[PDB]
Amino acid sequence: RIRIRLKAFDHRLIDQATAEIVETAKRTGAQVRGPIPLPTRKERFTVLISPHVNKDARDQYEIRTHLRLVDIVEPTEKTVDALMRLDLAAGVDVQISL
Amino acid sequence: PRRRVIGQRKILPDPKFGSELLAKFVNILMVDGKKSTAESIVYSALETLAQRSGKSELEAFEVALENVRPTVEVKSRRVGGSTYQVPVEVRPVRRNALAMRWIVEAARKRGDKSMALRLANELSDAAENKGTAVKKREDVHRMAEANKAFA
Amino acid sequence: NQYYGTGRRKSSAARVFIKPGNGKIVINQRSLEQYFGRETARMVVRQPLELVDMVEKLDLYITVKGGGISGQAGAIRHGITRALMEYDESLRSELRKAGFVTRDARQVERKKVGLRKARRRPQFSKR
Amino acid sequence: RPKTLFEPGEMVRVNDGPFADFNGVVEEVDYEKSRLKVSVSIFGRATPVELDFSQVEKA
Amino acid sequence: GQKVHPNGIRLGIVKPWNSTWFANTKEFADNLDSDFKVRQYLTKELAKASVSRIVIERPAKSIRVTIHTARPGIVIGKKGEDVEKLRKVVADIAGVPAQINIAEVRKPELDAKLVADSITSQLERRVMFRRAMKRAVQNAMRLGAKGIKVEVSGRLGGAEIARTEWYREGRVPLHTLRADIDYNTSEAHTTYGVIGVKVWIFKGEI
Amino acid sequence: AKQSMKAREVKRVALADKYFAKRAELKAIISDVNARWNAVLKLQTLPRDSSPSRQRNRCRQTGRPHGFLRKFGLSRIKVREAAMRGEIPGLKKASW
Amino acid sequence: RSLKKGPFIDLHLLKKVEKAVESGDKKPLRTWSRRSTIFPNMIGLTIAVHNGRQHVPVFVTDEMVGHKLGEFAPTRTYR
RNA sequence: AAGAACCUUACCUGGUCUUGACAUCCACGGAAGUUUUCAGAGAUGAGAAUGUGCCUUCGGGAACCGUGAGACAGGUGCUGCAUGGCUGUCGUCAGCUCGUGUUGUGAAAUGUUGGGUUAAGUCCCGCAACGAGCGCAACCCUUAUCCUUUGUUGCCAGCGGUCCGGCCGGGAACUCAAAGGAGACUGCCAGUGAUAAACUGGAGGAAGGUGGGGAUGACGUCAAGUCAUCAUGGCCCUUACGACCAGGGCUACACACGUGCUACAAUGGCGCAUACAAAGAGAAGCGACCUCGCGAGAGCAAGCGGACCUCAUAAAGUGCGUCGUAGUCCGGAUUGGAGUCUGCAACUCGACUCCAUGAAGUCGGAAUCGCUAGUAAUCGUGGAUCAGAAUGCCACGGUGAAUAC
Repeated sequence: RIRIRLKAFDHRLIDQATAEIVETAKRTGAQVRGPIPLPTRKERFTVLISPHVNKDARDQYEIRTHLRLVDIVEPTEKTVDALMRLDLAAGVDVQISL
Repeated sequence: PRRRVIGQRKILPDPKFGSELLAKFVNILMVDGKKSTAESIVYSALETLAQRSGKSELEAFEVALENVRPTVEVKSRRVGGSTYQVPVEVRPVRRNALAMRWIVEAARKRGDKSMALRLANELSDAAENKGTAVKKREDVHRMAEANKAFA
Repeated sequence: NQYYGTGRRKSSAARVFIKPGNGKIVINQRSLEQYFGRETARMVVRQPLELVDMVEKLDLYITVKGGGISGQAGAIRHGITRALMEYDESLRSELRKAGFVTRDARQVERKKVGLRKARRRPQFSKR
Repeated sequence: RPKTLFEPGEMVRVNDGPFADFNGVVEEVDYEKSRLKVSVSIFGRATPVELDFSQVEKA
Repeated sequence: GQKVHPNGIRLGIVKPWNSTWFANTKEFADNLDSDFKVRQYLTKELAKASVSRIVIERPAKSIRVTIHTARPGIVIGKKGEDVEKLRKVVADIAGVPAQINIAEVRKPELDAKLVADSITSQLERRVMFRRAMKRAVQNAMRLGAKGIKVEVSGRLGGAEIARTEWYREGRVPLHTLRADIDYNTSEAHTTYGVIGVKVWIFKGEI
Repeated sequence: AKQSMKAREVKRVALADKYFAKRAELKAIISDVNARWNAVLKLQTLPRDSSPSRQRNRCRQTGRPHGFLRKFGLSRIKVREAAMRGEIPGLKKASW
Repeated sequence: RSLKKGPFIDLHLLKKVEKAVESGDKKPLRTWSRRSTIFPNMIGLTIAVHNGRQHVPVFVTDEMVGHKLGEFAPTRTYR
């Protein structure tokens, strides 16, 4: 029911963000399912490398925007007032769908 | 190569008749990566030749390759101006390989309307020692014999 | 109960579920000869099973997606070899000699900057 | 809950979501599907949460 | 330009990135503007204070600026007298609440940007570059990190031709990805023109 | 820097909302007929220079009209300058 | 090529056509614009189309049915 | 230059401005703002309107607007033989140096090489050299295999119940998806070699001698390119090499050259039916569905800032019917007539659609290029730039070789 959706820039930041999201709801008492993988988006950027003469040389960069879905099964009174506000994850864009 | 000898990628038998030589035949005859269209024309030409000639499907390409199968090849020994054609006994892989390259090039050269007709005509004319591939085989043997400075 | 094997060929993905029964093969809720068994890749799926002679022993329910005719049949080929553990391992030891137990490492090489494709280089001037 | 009719840019309170005992502002309203797009400024960043009309009250 | 640039590959695997803030791509440009518009300002204001490393993260409703420097005292001031006017204008240019934290770091010579600005300040005061470079590498290797080199280039020695000059103490494995290497650049200016300074410091490995 | 191109572009940004973006839709409905009438002439009196078609995308810092990238709001050498020095979040090298 | 629902005549040039209904035929008018369409209500004008270096005096006739003023202005030069 | 109809645009023909189009500071008065009229191609000059808000110790701020004056600002002006920074290139070929010791009066020499070995200055043996540093492998990413954790917007094997739709209980097994591990380290045996390093074959394993691919290019070289991305010394302009506006040029044509695309065909042309993708992008967006037009497209009009919704129907392939070696139902140039979309506006100089016209071209002289296996070849999809405009650039997959004596 509480369809939490996380969006981060690093693989070792979002699994750790959803680790407390699973522990601070499972321990206090509720029904919780595990994290759904939700495929990572890879955005590529290819730009010319040399400033004034550049015919066939280019530099290639990319960003991997990771995603996660917790999807809390039952919205009990224990998890509603304890889940968020404690992770300090400033680099994770959380989104919640009911 | 320079560092070590390298043999070309080995193949498996064909899916229809189970022969490793027909697999090489359809692979050489293939154009643009379309193996299906290539084997379709090869099987069609083989079937029409086996029906028209009246011989078995095995001898329909075995005797045709046999008449274009060389027994000597040319070595570039540099005697005649940095290139020459000294004759030596052809190895079996090269023996069947040169035969397939010649009969395929002859099928490409033939002026018939359909590739199935160009192939069934070269396959027919080859076995009776009259085809274009037979002319190619019976020209290199003469040039090799004429340039037999060594053996 | 069930004997499972995944299998992949460069773009494709299959689930080969081997259940006891008749010798027919169900692929994508359709028969084998109908989909592509009368055209290209007709007997490549039969090469692992030809060695053990399982003609009417096991039915295969297969769901495959991705790639093309050859890619789907290759995913079915590697799925059957992975799913060949149904009985004792004395039969896959001879299937290894055939070369189908080995997963093919033949996969496409990426395009590179300055090149039209994987290795093709642009034409150089004569002078 | 009272005050069923909402308007954009008005503060509300979260009651059935994970942000209980806190307030927030609704950035966008969808009267057709009756769903509120509310953001909670936690950790210095926006947090889009979906809320229903009857479940929450206007501040 | 054949030499490898370390800061584009070290911050991805072994070191943490200098910009960890997540934002939406659809409004990234304006945010990037507000991000860069104070990094130029902090570079100007902390030129007398000799800044060593800054890490700024913008969650889009507040901005957390973390600063390392030789002396936090001149920047903060007596109880907050100086830092409040900096936080005020940073909060006005970005439009969001600024959190500025200056961390105490002992021996700031192990950072590239500090030594870089130090040599640049010694190139505007017209003193000899060779002695300044030697002391800048000598009293950084003996006090800490296992390797350091400084490659200056451009109108050196008052000559009318381009040249390069460099000292290298210890070892700098620049092509080793696991090596923790700090690298920054600094451009001095004199009557002869702009002088380019590059400093690499290798502390350790993961 | 070439102050001319920057001055013209900044002027067109404000003037492309002062006149355009509100009466342009009226031109789209009336002149390109949707359901000739004489109300079309009154909608062709908009400024020729202030048109969004004249506006060329330029870099935020130097105003370079070539090599620009809309997403990052900079040019390829400016994206490369920030990307190499680790100022763009998560812009790692592509090595697949 | 031309506008779909009607011939686009320039605003200032339309003002010149309205003053030409009252003033009739006159001397060549050196205007700078070239983006005007010809129609039966435009025949008889003696305007001078701009062509960069000079202004070519064009006399409008029936044969210019769908052409614009810019199709009679020599801008480039031949050898 | 990752987008020249105006703009872009720097260049040109005309109309203009001089403390200025941008910035600091001084004085004076005016809220800012939203209105239209005449003239001109516009830049713009010349009038007629409305308003006087927040708020100050009423010195009426803080915002902005107009005028005047000097200091000045401005320049994609010159010089990459005065420079910073960035980049091509030799070349990812295995090279390049520092401490002592020793030799020669000394520049220098040894180390940095003789024998095996590797892609490697990689390792060992030998040994007046002993050690160390940059570089290479090496730590990074993907792919190839398995386990654990994980099941919605994804999936339906063991089960059944119905719209015969994964759609719904359920399973979360698993296609797929993504974090953490394990696995390949000359390790196991035999032979060879010097008993050393190492090599060949076989077993195990999904894969044996850096498994396959990518990133990463040493000390240095060409006074190599960029004063035009930006910064900057010197020099020059300053009622003008500065700034605004309309139009034009950047697209011309007796020519030569480079990089590309389409052809010369029965291996294919036309028409019908039909099977299977991957990688991405998307809010002034992608634009379903419905209706109108043969059509390009227009009006009406859901979903979603994204495994949900869209672009998007994958194409070659495969069945038949047609045409049979012709300048042809091969291939489409050029030209006329009539429209659509974007945009003040298709005007020299745009895209696409309909009708008509059907050049050259019969696989191309001397010569020359790319490729060692998922490669060459061939066929489609997406992205950047983009008001609207690619045969170029970048990226992804289908089928899939030939040949190494």
